Amino acid sequence: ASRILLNNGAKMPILGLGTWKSPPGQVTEAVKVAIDVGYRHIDCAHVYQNENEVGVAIQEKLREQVVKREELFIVSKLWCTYHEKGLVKGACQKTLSDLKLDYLDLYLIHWPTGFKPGKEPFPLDESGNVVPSDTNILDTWAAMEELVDEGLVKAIGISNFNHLQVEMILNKPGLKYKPAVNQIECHPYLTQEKLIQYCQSKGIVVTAYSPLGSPDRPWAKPEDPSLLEDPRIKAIAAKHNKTTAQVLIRFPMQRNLVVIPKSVTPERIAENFKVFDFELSSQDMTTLLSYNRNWRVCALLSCTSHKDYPFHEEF
Ligand SMILES: NC(=O)c1ccc[n+]([C@@H]2O[C@H](COP(=O)([O-])OP(=O)(O)OC[C@H]3O[C@@H](n4cnc5c(N)ncnc54)[C@H](OP(=O)(O)O)[C@@H]3O)[C@@H](O)[C@H]2O)c1
Ligand SMILES: O=C(O)Cc1nn(Cc2nc3cc(C(F)(F)F)ccc3s2)c(=O)c2ccccc12
Repeated sequence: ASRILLNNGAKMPILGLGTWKSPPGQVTEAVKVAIDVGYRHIDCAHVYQNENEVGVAIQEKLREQVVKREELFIVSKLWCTYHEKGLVKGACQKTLSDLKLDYLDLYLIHWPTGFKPGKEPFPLDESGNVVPSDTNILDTWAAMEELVDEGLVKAIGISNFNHLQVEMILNKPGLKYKPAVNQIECHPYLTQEKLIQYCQSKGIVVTAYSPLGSPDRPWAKPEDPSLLEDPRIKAIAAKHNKTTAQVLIRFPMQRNLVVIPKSVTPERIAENFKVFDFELSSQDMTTLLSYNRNWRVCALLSCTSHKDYPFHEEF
């Protein structure tokens, strides 16, 4: 099926469009093309500095009568510098304003780490370290809950949380809403078997980000592994007369994950959606899981001393 049931009763499309590193000069057209070829889920964030332009595209296609708001599933995330209770509603309302929406379908705590409040999204000290804020995960969760109760968002969730951090929330006395989603990096080099098992056993939906290995990530090194260029995956793709990207997108769908590949190239936006017409075999799946190397695209070294850094724990 094309959508997965969340803990709030709403249905979430399992295939969505990613928007990190989509420039404002091209993301409006990306989203318009996306909606035209069938995407209904768009993954956004204030830190991506392009929510206005995403909002332009959504607004235009509503006006064109291509889709209705109820048909769309729009996600954004609360950035690290806004974890203070008194800053959360404002941050959410900035996102809604920019996206020209009156609600979000899902709002995530982007990272478990709070950063020093201010205009700078990555506040560093003079020696390179991120400057933390004195906020904690549960106070931030409480403030996210408030957004549901005010109707600004229909569901809340988390992202880049390890299983101990998820459990902190689950075990919160007087919890109001359980997280609906944990969005994490996931691809054949970082297969996340244990955290996926944990989350699914708790009734939390997992979204896989960077499913193509984020080749456009700004800190890529020539020597890094390259998923789209892996000859082993290319051979699985050839067998199915599909591209490597289609295989990489289909792989998490068959693990009962949501997946959010990013592109601003119209041909690829279309190509990437054409993944509901074939199945990977049991052997394909096994083979792709075997490529795990615990290799993360997303893990800023300047944050490794933060008290809440998520990736010291095994999972
Ligand atoms: N929660 C978080 O912390 C977090 C972190 C990272 C990412 N995410 C979300 O997940 C999304 C996906 O991750 P990502 O942007 O890191 O990377 P990704 O989706 O793994 O890879 C995107 C890269 O692949 C290229 N690409 C797309 N389709 C292709 C195809 N069919 N053939 C060849 N190349 C193709 C894109 O190029 P073009 O765009 O130039 O076509 C871009 O360079 C993000 O955009 C964001 O929405 C969330
Ligand atoms: O955020 C995205 O969606 C993409 C993303 N990822 N990263 C790598 C990061 N690694 C982190 C690690 C922590 C940590 F929790 F681990 F401390 C906290 C925050 C971050 S940002 C970035 O540096 C970044 C910069 C601008 C826009 C998007 C991103």
